[PDB]
Order: sequence, then structure tokens, then C-alpha cells
Amino acid sequence: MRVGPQYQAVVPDFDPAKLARRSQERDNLGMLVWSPNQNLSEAKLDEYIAIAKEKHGYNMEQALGMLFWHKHNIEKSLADLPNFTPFPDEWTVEDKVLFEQAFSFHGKTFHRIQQMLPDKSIASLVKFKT
Amino acid sequence: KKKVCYYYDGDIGNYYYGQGHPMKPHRIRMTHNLLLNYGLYRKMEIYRPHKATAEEMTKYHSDEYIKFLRSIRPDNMSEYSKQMQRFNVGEDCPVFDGLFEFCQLSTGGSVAGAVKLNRQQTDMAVNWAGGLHHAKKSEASGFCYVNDIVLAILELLKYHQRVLYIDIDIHHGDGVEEAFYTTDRVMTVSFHKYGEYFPGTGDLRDIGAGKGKYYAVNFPMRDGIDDESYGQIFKPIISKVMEMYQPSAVVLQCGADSLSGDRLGCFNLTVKGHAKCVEVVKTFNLPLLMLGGGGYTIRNVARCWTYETAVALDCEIPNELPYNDYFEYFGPDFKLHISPSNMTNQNTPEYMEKIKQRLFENLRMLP
Amino acid sequence: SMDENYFVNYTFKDRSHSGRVAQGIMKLCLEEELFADVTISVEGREFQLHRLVLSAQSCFFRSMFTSNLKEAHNRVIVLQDVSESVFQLLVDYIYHGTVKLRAEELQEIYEVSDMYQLTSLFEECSRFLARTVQVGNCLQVMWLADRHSDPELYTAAKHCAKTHLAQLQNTEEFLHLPHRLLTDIISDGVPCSQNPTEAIEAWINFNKEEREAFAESLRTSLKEIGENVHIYLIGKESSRTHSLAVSLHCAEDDSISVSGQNSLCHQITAACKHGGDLYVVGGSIPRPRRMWKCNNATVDWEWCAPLPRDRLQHTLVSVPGKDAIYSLGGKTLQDTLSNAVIYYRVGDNVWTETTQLEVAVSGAAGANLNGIIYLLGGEENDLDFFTKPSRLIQCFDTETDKCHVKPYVLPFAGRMHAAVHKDLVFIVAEGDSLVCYNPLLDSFTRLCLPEAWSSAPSLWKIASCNGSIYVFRDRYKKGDANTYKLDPATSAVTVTRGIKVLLTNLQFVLA
Amino acid sequence: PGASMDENYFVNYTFKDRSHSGRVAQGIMKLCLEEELFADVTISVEGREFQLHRLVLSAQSCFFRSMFTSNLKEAHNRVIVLQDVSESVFQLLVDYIYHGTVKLRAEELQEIYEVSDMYQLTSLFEECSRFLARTVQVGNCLQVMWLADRHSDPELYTAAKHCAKTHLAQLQNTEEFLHLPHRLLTDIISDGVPCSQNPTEAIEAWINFNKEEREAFAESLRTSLKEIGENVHIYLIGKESSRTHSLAVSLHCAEDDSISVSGQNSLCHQITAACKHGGDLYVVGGSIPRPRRMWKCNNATVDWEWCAPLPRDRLQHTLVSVPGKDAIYSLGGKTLQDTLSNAVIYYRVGDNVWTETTQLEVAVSGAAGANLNGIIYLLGGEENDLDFFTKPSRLIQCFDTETDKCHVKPYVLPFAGRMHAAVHKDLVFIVAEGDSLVCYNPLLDSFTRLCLPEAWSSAPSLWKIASCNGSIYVFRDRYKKGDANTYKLDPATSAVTVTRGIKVLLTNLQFVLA
Ligand SMILES: O=P(O)(O)O[C@H]1[C@H](OP(=O)(O)O)[C@@H](OP(=O)(O)O)[C@@H](OP(=O)(O)O)[C@H](OP(=O)(O)O)[C@H]1OP(=O)(O)O
Repeated sequence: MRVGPQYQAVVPDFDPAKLARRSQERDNLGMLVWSPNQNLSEAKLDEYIAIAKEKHGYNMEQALGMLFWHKHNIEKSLADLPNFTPFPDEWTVEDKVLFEQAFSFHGKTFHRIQQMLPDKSIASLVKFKT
Repeated sequence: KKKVCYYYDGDIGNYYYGQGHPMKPHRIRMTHNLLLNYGLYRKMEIYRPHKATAEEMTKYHSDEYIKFLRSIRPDNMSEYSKQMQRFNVGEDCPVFDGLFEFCQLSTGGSVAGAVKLNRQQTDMAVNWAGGLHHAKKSEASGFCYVNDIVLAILELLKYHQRVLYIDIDIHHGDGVEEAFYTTDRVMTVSFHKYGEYFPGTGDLRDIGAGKGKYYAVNFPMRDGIDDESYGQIFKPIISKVMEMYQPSAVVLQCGADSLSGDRLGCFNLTVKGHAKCVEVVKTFNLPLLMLGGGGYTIRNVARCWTYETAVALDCEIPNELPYNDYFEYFGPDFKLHISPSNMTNQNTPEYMEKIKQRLFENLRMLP
Repeated sequence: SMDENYFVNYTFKDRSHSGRVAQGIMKLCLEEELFADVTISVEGREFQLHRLVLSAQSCFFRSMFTSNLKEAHNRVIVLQDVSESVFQLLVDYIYHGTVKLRAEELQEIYEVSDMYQLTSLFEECSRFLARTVQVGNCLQVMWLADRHSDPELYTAAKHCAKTHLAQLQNTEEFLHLPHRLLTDIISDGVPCSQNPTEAIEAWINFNKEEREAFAESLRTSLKEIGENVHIYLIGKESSRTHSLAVSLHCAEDDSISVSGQNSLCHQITAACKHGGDLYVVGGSIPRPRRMWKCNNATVDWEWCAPLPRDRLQHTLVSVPGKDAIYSLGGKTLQDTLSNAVIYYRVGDNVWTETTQLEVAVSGAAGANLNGIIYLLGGEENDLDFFTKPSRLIQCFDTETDKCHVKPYVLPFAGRMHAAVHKDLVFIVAEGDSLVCYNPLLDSFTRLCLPEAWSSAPSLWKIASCNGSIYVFRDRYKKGDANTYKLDPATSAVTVTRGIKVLLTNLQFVLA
Repeated sequence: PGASMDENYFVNYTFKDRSHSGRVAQGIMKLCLEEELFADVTISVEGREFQLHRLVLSAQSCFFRSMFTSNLKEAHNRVIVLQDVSESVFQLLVDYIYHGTVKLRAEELQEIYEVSDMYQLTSLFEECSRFLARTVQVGNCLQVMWLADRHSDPELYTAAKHCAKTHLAQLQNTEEFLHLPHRLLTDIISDGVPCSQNPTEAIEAWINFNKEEREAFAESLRTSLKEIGENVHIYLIGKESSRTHSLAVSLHCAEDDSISVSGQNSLCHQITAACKHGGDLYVVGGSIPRPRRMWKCNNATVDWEWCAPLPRDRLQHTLVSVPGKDAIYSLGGKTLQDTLSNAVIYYRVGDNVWTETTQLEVAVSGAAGANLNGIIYLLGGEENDLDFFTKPSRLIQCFDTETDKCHVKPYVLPFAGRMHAAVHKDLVFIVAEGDSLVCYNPLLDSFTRLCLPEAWSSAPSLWKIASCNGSIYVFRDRYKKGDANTYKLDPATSAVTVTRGIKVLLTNLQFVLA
């Protein structure tokens, strides 16, 4: 246990009046992606998720984000998914074969795998069972 | 019927510490998928955390340390060898691609949750990407570079006179205890394994220095503690701390390396015995910030954090895991709840009672 | 003890009585030889002996003297099954308690000790015979142990006979041994390289008139086993910079060969060879508590339970008797010597804590002798917050979970490597010295190593296999597989070949 | 114990049996006593025939060896009679020779002593001499001194001489002292007698007994008559109920079985340890958190030259004085960090320097200390367990001040916790809570236990013990109103009496030092 000014943190000064003063402004951090709605029915949500899945390959997260986008209204969400379908990472069979060969040569060193796979970022290699 | 907020960034799982490093940022992606497929995702507010700027980090950390963190890359490790030696970066805290972005996301989730709790806009805030409690003011320790718990508490201290920090990681929360060692505005309670163990601190005789004396509680443990003993010792201590300290906000660090069958831990807890702590803390009706921590058997971490998030929402989930993108990780039982091993509990009732009585005596000296 | 007080009356017991009595007996009956009441004539030489000592040392002479007969009570006793030299040896042992044992007269002393019921001498001669059993006397020693009801000598001779069965077939002594001894030989499990089937057919074809009826029982009890001899050579190669674990197989002619390899992707702080598997402990320096297990068949690494504590330079000892791996001593990450003892149950995959060491050491060498762990050398705790080389021996008795410190000390101090050959521990340290330690007799013996390699003060590692000790060099010069084969009986070293894996560094040698 | 080179365990080596001597002894005992075989000599004592073995007798004694060898007529004789030994004494000696253990009694002590000296039974003779010196008193001090003169025993001679010198006043008019030899009287007087004995009157009476021949010896006695001061002291300090100042009381107890106050001193410092070295008091004190102020200033020393403070800040440490090295040892203790300490330091009175020494095997605090001929015994105290707390201890530790080595005895004390020890005649008397008193014989590694009067045992009161001239005084920590509860114990007959007359006003007793 080290005690010093370069080890401890500089806590603020207690301001009883300033506690319940500034909690309405300044900066709200984070971006809202989904918010529950009580008026929404469970069955309607399940049906919308199922149709979004077996209509354009929308997972639960993407369909939920789309529903939040259109003010939690299913009708305007079932007629907006085909406008912009979210094509996922385009991993061609050739690129998968190169990934397998690079893994065989080098292993889990994605830095070396990127040398022979320069079109893919390291985050794409880490994201990419058998 | 409280309100729970959830912070998650989709790219947090694509950061790789390195080959053979026990720390896998992928345990949060599987937790998120289990939450999505269990139906708990639809029950809370979901936020995309902001990237904490370097100026926000230097509220606690030194400017030189944050500048080194921002400047170092795996490509230019040659010019910084003295800096890496000084800042404790490279051996166990490796230099990997996207290190600073990982730190920014982990810190931003916690700071945004603290801000949300400050404005009375939520009753609970969850961030499983945070909880790095080993980082020091000007150096890295224990797989951690930036201490986001300290910055989150510093955000909370703007609005709350007293903040209580509880740590149920199997390791001592040395980074958080050191930062708030000489202040009484934060009381740091820690349950940990002691005796020739990482990080080497957390003695029963460590109670605070100067103005913050008696405001640091430490409960050393032995090997193989189970659900019954942990429940017997957790609720009384926490109730006594509530009675004496009387805090206004709580920060709970739910480290999952105290579970049974961990790759780096030696306790014998289960998922239910881990979430009993969350159930007990939730009964005091104080603002709560639930953060992650350790945990090196990844499927157990996912199960534990999913069950704790269900506990926070006051929602029951079946023992049968649903279908998710990582269904092959949870085989062959495909159950949410785990079973304990057959290790012996070295925490005899006499030892536990002596430690509890000493802690009770220490807590009664609070001004 | 309640009415006893040192001011009126109490019981005084002299602790030096037995030693004084023994010394007086030796001094009176050796130098001056008075009060001789009996005469023993062996091969024409008369021994003037005392029947009190003879009856106190053996039940044979006690029953001869008490229950007197015609021969044992007239004037003299004549013994005809013992020669003069061995009888003089037994007289010296009886009167003085110290005897010089030579291998040239070992069997005769063994038999006569069995006849005269000198149980301690009998046990020592049996241990000597089990030490020095070889191919040419294997079946003779099996006969001797069977006739004299010696279980341990029987198992030693039978173990030596099963591993050289191929060479035994062409011998008449194997063709002439009866059925039962052959069942004991076969049942234990003969290695496949010895061709047990050919031996069975040869024995059954030696005389087919009254032996073919035994074919079914002999074939049914036949047992084949894999490769039970193994040495592990964890070290660093020139090309692969992570690590390398190399397996070694030793044949019946004492030659090592490489039987596999497995690269290690982690950094290792301790290693062990429980059974036929390899256990490594490591991970990182702040937390060196992760454990892995490897098998030559699987070519993989299975993670085991983590250590309850993280220490550096701890000792890993395998105890097959209780099926556990022990971790004793070590040095914590705060530069503090540790005295904790923890063991790992292989069947349960659980670590447990035991009683602590009397003295906290680090870097010690570990050896298991029939369920007893010996901690040799290492690093002791110096008074001025420093550490100094250690030269003491600690004895952790596994069965009763007790620890003791031997009053005597090792010839050398510091870091050393130990290997268990037969019932003895071979220890090697820096300085071209090889020490054979006998823990039952509390004695040491030095084997002189040639000074050709004294210029380089490198570490030395020793491993044993089926009758010889292999000595390894830590600092291998380029293109030189320098391994030497030691024969303990003649103390003659010999450069060996057959190793073609360029291991620049030798970190661990396991059994 | 080096590693041999001419011996290897695969060719030839030397086997030594470590169980040979015990087996030989057990077989000798069995054959000779349980079955009575191979007897070759007969010894007749007072008409009783003993069937013994010449080998066992000659292996134990040189008298019997020279008696038996004797290669003439007197060697090969049927029955040999012994005339200077009684039948019972010879039975005890035979039991000792054959079994190695004997039961010693004070009624036959002198006979066994003489016969063991005659028969060259060295260990039995030494044990009998220690027993004889243990139980010497006025009624046999001169007789024992003359007894040790014929047998040339220095230790017993000095013990009897000290006993006779301390009680010279009672022996001055006795009949035996009148016919004392001149050399014996010179040895008694020249040692240094207390001033209360009046040696001048004794020598005058001795001269007046025979003035014709002892007149020439008169001058030598006067020249060699040296006297000494009073050093038989008990230093007990304590705190009064209504006063916050510790008062140190010095006591002098004479040979007349009476103890009285010799003086009082007042100290205003809280005291954590104290010791009695020689005739003066040594006190260790200090204020929190610096309790290492060794005391050099008071009205008895009138000096202020900074007695060397202890180099370690410890509490509940043991102060044991070793007059052989003129040193005071501070062993064990508990440090301010609530951790037990195993540090040993000593303080040379002439050097005035504290020096560190080897550590103890275990760390204890509150352990009783006793010095027995240069060996320090730490008894009881508290030891760590459940490794953040302490547990009462029942361990014994030895610290040889000559070889500077520390050992832990295999056995343990019959009780555990906080104890007080007093050394009385080469024995350690240990008391604790429970009204049980234990006598410890380190040489024989045995305990004996007396039960102190349990009439008042419900009170949570501590017991202090201090030896004085053949009697043991037991002090009660919790004194009653108007009752100075002090008990005098005589260890020979285990009779505990009451010693009203000592006017201690100390309600609480902190330290009792002797
Ligand atoms: O040796 P480590 O660096 O500690 O990691 C390996 C492995 O990683 P590598 O393939 O890079 O060696 C992990 O797989 P990934 O995380 O890379 O997919 C996997 O652990 P998880 O299952 O938690 O992902 C495995 O452990 P396991 O045996 O449980 O598969 C773990 O350890 P090993 O050294 O035992 O292979």
C-alpha cells in the first residue's frame, strides 16, 4: 500500500447546493439504440421479429433497432426493411480458403495472417468451431 | 419495477490481447447474444457507449501515461522500450492492435452509466465491458490499463456525498482501494483470496490511511469457499456497512473468476451463489452500477453475467439455454447453471467468525 | 507421577544406559575377551563366545542354549552349514553391530542370516541383493527369494526378469524353471518388445509330454503393456523459439532414442512426470499458476486446475502410491521464501493443502522413495533479509503427512539435480561431483567425475533407466549431443549417441 | 560424515545397525530378569543370595570388573560376600545395572550415594549428588559437607557450604560445628557470610572451644573473613487502586522464615517489562508509540547517562538476566503491527550496547522466562494461528547463551496461556490460572504437579511465584480488602501456609521479580 499524492486520486470538494443543480444539461453520453414501449404487445413484437428474420435475414438486434427507428410502429417497419438490407461481411470462399491456409502456416497470429490477407483488418480477422 | 440501462459496443469483442493470454474480450459478445436470445434485451434501455476522450481519462491518470497509451502501437514498440518498462506495459499487459479504443469503450460505458445515475434517469446501470480494477494512476497492472471504476466513482462523487464500492472478484481491488485510500467519501469493501496470491495486497490490517482511516474493509479468504459460506459472510457485513456508512450510491464489481472451474481462480461458487450478492445489494434501493471484471472460463462468465442481468431486471429465465450464435460453446449439457467441484473448503467457521468479528469491531469506529 | 516429587522421591531413568551397556560389552568381549562360557567350532576353528549376547541377538541361539540338546550341552557346538569367514562376519556383527558387506559373499550371508534369525542383517542383505540383481542371476535370485519367503526380493527379481525376457529364452535356467514361477513372471505384464509369446512356446516345447495342458492358463494370463520407460527433455530449440518437450524411450540395452515431440506455446516455471504423462506449470510471471497435461499419444495439452497459490522455483514431485502431485516450497512474487505444501489429485482434478515445511526453501530438488519426499539443497533464508545456498535435507512423509529435518547435511550446497536409482538418490551439483545418498543408512558416497569438463561451470542433469544413470549437459555446444552413461557398480562413464534433436537449452529433465 | 570413496552400495560398503544397542539392552533385561538364564556368579549380601552375570556387572562398573577379573584364587570363588552395602541398597543397584532405571528416595539417599561412589557407578552417583544438593538444609548441612569432602564432590560441597554459610547464626552454637576442622571452617568463612550471621562471634566461640591449639589459627580467620551485602531480594512493583504511579517495593527475607519490606521507590512511567539483574532493578518502559525507554535514572542510581534504549519497538517481550555473561536478554514479544516477533537481543551491562542474536524457532509473546545455568527457557505465552490472530501457547523453547542456539522441546507444558516461572534449586516452578503448580526438571525432561489451595479459585486472579531460601512464595494479583494474601509453600512436604505480617499496600501486582 503506497500513500502519496501521485498514488491517490484528487476527489472533488463537496458542494451540497451544487448536487441537485446540474442534472439536466451539459452532456448525455451514449447513443440510444433501443427503448422499451409498454403499449407494444408481446405477440406483435414476436411476429415482427419472425417476419423480419424470414423476410430479409434480419437478426433480432437489427429488427429491434429498425423498430425503434420508426417510433415503435410495426406498420412503417414492415415496409422499410427491403429499402436498405444490411449486407454482412462479404467473406468469399476464396478468402476463407486463404484464411485457413494462413492459420495453418502461422496460427493465431493475426498480425502475420494480415500479411497475406491485407484487404482485411485485424478486427475482421478476430471476428472471423471447426 | 425499476429501470435498467445496458451499455454495449459491438466492436468490443474484436480486440485480441494475444495468443495464450487468458483475457478474452469475446466473453462480452457471447453474454450479449445470450441476453438477446433469452429475451432480456427487450426489457431494458440499450445504449452505444461513447469513446472516452483522453481528457476524461486524465481526471485520474497522469498525462504522460495516457499519452503513452495513445502513442504506443505494435509497429513502433522499438522506440518506447524505456517507456514500456516505466509504465508496466508489454509483459502481462501486452501491446495489441486497438488497445486505446478498447480502453476508451470500457471507460465510456462506465462513465456514461454514472452520468445516467447522477441525473436520476435510471435505477440501475450495467456495463460488462468495464470493471478493470487493477490499473494504477500511472502504470498498468493485472490485464488493465485504464481504471474506469475510479473515473466512474469520481463522476458519482459530483452528486453523492458517500459512495460504497463492493468487489466480489477473487482478486483484491488494489487499484480502486489505493486511489481512495485517504478519503472517507468512498468506502471500498473487498472479498478476496489472500496468501501468496495476486496482487499481494489486501491484508486484514489494512483499514485506511490519514483522513480515510476505517474506510477500507478487507475480507481475506482461503481456497474452495462455497455458496453457503459466502452467503453467510456477505449479507451480515454488507448490512453492517449499510448501517454504519449509510452511502447514497453503490458500485458493484461482479468478477466471475470466483466461480467454480475457472482457469485462474480457486473458489467453489456457482452462478446462483454469485448472483445472491446482486440480490442482496439490490434490497437497499440505492443507485447501482453493475460492472464486469475477471473471469477466464468464458462460457461460465457468459452464464454468470446473463443470470445477474436477469436478476437485476427481476426476470426469471429457464435453465435451458436458448439457440444463439455460440450454442457450441455451452455443450454438452446446454444448461445455464453450473455444478460445484469437490474441493475442500479451508474457511473453517472459527476463522470466518473471527474475521467477521474483527471487521465488525473495525466498522464500529466510524465517526 | 502424582505422588512423585523431586524433593522426597522420584524415578530416575538413565538415557545413556543402553549405549553404555553395548559399548562395555564390545570393549570387554573384543579387546580382552573374558567370561567366555561357550565354544563354537566352525571348520576346525574354535570361537570362545558368550551365550548371553548370542541369545539376546537371535532366537536360534536362544533356543539352542535354553532348550539344550546332546550336541549343544556337552562341551562345544559344531556348526557345519556356515564357513569360517562368514561366521566371523556374523560374530563381528553380533558383538559390534557393524559389518562390512561385499557382493562376493552376499548370498551366503543372506542364507545364514535367515537360518540364524538375524532379521536386521537379513533385511540389509535382501536390500543389497535387490540392488545388484541383473540378467545373469535373475532366476537364481528368484529361486532364493521364493525359498526364503522374501517378497520384496522376489518382486525385484521378477521385475528384472520380465524386462529381459527375450534374452532369457535361450538359457536352460529359464527352460527348467517350474510353472508357478513362470505365472508370476508372466502375470505382472511383459513388455511387447521381449516377445513373451515366443518365450511361452519355447518353454512349453522344451518338454511337451506333461506341459501342454498348461497352455490355456499361460496364454490367458499373458499381459502386454506399452512403453513404460520415459524421459522428458523440455528445452528450447534453435529454430522454434517457444519451447519443445521431447520424449525418450530406453531399450533393454540402455540406449535412449527420441519417440516424439510437442512444442509448448507457454512459458514454464515447473514440470513433472507423473506416470507416463507430463505436467507443466506456468503462464505468466505475475500469475504462474496455470497447469497443463500432455500425452505422447494425444499430441495436445489439456488444461488442469490452477494452483491455489502462485510461486516461483517450487518443487513438483509425483507420488504414484497415492496418485498425486506435490508442490513444496517456492518463492513468492514479493521475494519471500515459502514453506507451504499442496498436492494435486489426478483422479479428482483438485488441489489440496497439507502441513507446511519446517524450513522455507526454494530451488530444492525433490525425490520420492516409497512414498517419502526428500527436499535436497536449494536456497535457505539468510539472516540479513537475504538468501544463501542450502545444504540440509527435509523429509516429508506422505502417508502420515509429517515433515522432518535430517540432522546431517549434504556434502555440497546450492542448486542440484536428483534422480532415484533403486533405493538410492543420486545427486549432482555444480563442481563435477556425483553423490549417492542412502536415506535408510543416513550415508553418502561420492563418485568421481572426470575433470575434462571442469572448465565450463554448467548445470548437470541426471536421469535413470533400467540399471544405469544418464547425465545431461545444460549448455550444449553447437552440433554436440553430449550425454554420458554412468554404471554405478564400476563408476565408468561413456559418451552416448542417438540423440538428433538440437536442443540448445535444457530446462527440465523429468525422470 | 563425509561421502566415502572406498565404499559403493553396488560392490562393497559398511553396514551399521542403529538398533543394535537397544536390542542388546532389551535382550539383556529379558534374559537376566524375566527368565534368569546364564547366571555365572553369586553375590551374598546380609544372607541374601544374588544370581548375577559377570559380564553385565563388569560392563557397568570398574570395581566389579577388577573384582571379577582378578585372575587368582579370589576370582574363581563360589560365593563373594559384600559388607559395606545393605540388602535394599544392593537390590536398587542391581535394578539400576540391569534395567537402567531406579526409584530414588530421601531415606536411602546417603547410602546409595556412598555405594555408587564406591562401585564406580558414575551416572547414578551424579544423580544422587544432585538429589542430595537439592534437599540440603540446616539439620544436615555440615554432615553433607563432610560427606562430600570424603567423596571429592565439588558441586555438593559448594551447595552444602552455601547452606551452612547462609545460616551460620544457628550453627554457631551447635555441637557439630564446635569440632569442625580448620580447613572446613576456613572454607565456610572465606566464602562470604551475611552480616546478620555475626561470623566474629562464631569464630570467637570456635577459638574459645580449644584455645591451646587453635590460637595460632585466629589471625588467619580474621584476615580471610570477608563479608557481603544483602542480595536475597524480591522486587515486586504494582499500581495502587487510587494512585496512577507504579511503586517498586524491595523485600529482604532472612533465614528465619520471615519476609519484610526493605524499601520503596516510586516511578511515574507505564512499564511493559522489567527484570532483576544482580541486586539492582532494570525497567523497560516508554510512551506509545515508542516503548523502548530503558531506565537509568531514579533516586537509587542518581544518574542520567541514557541507558541504551532497545533497538526494537516490541510489547510483551521477556527480560531474562544472565549473570554469567552480565547480560539481559530481550526475547520474543509483539510488535506494534499486531504481529508476533522472534527477535532476540541482549544488553551487556559493562558495554551498555544492545546486540542482536539468533532468532527463536517460533514467535511468541508473554512467555515466562527462566535462566538455568546459562540456558534460557521460554514457557507458554501466545502463538499465532488462523493467521491473523493469536492462540495460547504451551511450548517450551531453550536458548543456550554459550553456543547461541535455539531449540523446541518435543514435549509440551501441561497447561497453556500466561504463566509465571521461578527457578528454585536447579528446578523451574511454573504457575498459571487454575490453582495448579508445576515443577519442571529440564535434565530429566519431566514434570511433577502440586495442587495449590483451591479455596479461592472462582476469582479471575493471576498467581505470581518467587523462590526464596528453600521456600516458595505465591502472590495473589487480586488482593482483597485488608487481606495481603501471600502463601508460603515448602516443596518437600507440599504444605502451604499463610504469611501475615508482610504489609503490601499494592492492590494490583504488575511484576514479581526474583
Ligand atoms: O493458450 P491461450 O492463449 O490461453 O488460448 C487458448 C486458445 O487460443 P489460441 O488458439 O490462440 O491458442 C483459446 O481459443 P481462442 O480464444 O483463441 O478462440 C481457447 O480458449 P476459449 O475456449 O476460452 O476461447 C483455449 O482454451 P480451451 O482449451 O478451453 O479451448 C486456450 O487455452 P489452451 O492453451 O488450453 O489451448
